Amino acid sequence: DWKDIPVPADAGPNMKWEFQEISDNFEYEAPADNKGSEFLEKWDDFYHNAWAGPGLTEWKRDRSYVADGELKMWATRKPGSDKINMGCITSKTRVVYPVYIEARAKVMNSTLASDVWLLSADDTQEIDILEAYGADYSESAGKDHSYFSKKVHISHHVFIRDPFQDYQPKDAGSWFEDGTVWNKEFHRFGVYWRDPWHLEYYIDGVLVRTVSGKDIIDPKHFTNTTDPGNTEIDTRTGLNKEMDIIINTEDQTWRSSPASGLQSNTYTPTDNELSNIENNTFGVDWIRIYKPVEK
Amino acid sequence: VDWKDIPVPADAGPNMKWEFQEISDNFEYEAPADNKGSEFLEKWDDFYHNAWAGPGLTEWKRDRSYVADGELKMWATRKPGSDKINMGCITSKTRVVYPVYIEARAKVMNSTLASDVWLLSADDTQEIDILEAYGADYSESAGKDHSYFSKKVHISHHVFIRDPFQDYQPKDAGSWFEDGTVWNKEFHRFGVYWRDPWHLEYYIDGVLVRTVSGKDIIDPKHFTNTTDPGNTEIDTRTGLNKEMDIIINTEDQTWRSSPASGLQSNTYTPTDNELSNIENNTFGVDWIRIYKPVEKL
Ligand SMILES: [Mg+2]
Ligand code: NA
Ligand code: NA
Ligand code: NA
Ligand code: NA
Repeated sequence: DWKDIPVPADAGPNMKWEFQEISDNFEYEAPADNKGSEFLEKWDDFYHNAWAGPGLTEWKRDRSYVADGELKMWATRKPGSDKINMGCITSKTRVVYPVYIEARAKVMNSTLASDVWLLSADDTQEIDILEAYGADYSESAGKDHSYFSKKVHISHHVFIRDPFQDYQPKDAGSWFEDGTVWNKEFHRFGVYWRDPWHLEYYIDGVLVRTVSGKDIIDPKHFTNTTDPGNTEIDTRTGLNKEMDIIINTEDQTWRSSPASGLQSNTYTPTDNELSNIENNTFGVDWIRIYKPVEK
Repeated sequence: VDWKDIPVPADAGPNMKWEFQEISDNFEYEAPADNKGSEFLEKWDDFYHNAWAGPGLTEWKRDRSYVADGELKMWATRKPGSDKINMGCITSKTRVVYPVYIEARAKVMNSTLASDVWLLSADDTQEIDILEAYGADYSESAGKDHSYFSKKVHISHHVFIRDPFQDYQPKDAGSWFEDGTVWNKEFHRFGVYWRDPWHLEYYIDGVLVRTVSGKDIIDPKHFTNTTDPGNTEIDTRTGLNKEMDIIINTEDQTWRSSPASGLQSNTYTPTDNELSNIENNTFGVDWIRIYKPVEKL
């Protein structure tokens, strides 16, 4: 049972993990165009503002649904356009450290991103639990896509919005690779957001990455309460803000319009690829959230 | 025993060790009150962290601090033609931030004035009080025995909203440490491990006397929210995250020289007779040492 599975992070001395009721194993029916009350008590079937998404993405309420024990989400071409309509849902309740959040999900066999992530209300702080481009092959680029099919991006962002700036860790360990082709099975992707300066990523119950300390979380001081981006002044906040849980798929600009201009580095679904619906359906069996509490 | 050889009582953690910071000072130079000189001035400004001249009857003065005989020293005198009291205040020229252990060896004044070693953010919203103590045996202004306070060390922290003004600190009984010691008789060590924005440990003479940990005690009212301060339904609290100036001073505080009650029996501030004893109104700090935890190589 999903609640029998141990949480792999360490709750602390004389602490245990307490299941949060905002968790969801999607064992109800929620038709795409009429979600119903069970879905809507925990989830909104859009992004947390009216932005319809990055690159060719045009998020739609009716591109998410739940059936057969899973949250499901699929992609179709927007008629008369290059855009792709796609699913996006957001939690109605926010989460904050310390918290362990884990999704059992099956990365799409698609060049589109399959995402489970966290985002603060003011869009300045982000934790990416799963961001993965799972296709075996890409017709757009005309190449084997196993460079990406075997990788899971595990990361976090801090932003300045006024003029837009974006930081994330870029070291090699931010892309986890086993030999596992992620699209073949459901896997568990989790994060222990322990405090503003410490993140631990777990895949299938195993610690795969620790992101700890100021130098890697916010070296450019984008989280300064006073004068963001100024490293002479330290009023850094770290990842402190409560966050919405977001599950979506995305066409991202660096993929559909790559900086190089080359078709060979352009990874986005052709119409032929979109005609296979299962390949472009992201499935989440469950998402569970625990908080550490005193024994 | 050497100030740098004394073990730091806070635990650096697994695979960590304590690294002495050069902004520490054992005050083994001369710095005349009215002309401090270059050794003092590389580490310290001989005033508060802005131009504000202090609370209550306080009127801070550059020339009421000095260093001599191995000590930072600071004294109080009545302002000519006034009830106000001229007194010392210095602040560090470099700021500190968690994780950090900061400890002063200091002798609390035998005076109703506050003897203070504390930390304060540049924007005045966040404050950590390592030592705040009112050390007099007796108060001639109140006409009573002052041992209620002479045996207490206030160890605390504040978070503020500037507009409109709101002040939160922990008010439980443990925020005033008392073991029978009369703090004004000897130099003692007063330290804080500011470990992270939600965790403080207070050490006196190398012993853990108090731990202030968690959101419910550090900022239960959400004064450190980044958006909508004071709104407890929204959680963007930062805790004690902001880098801070080190401040060492004495103070006449308003709650003492003009108490809420309006009563002379609750009024604790020096008379002219008491100020005439210079030693009683001289705060001495032998040293202040600052360590940061670093990974062992
Ligand atoms: Mg004694
Ligand atoms: Na397991
Ligand atoms: Na399920
Ligand atoms: Na002295
Ligand atoms: Na000294």
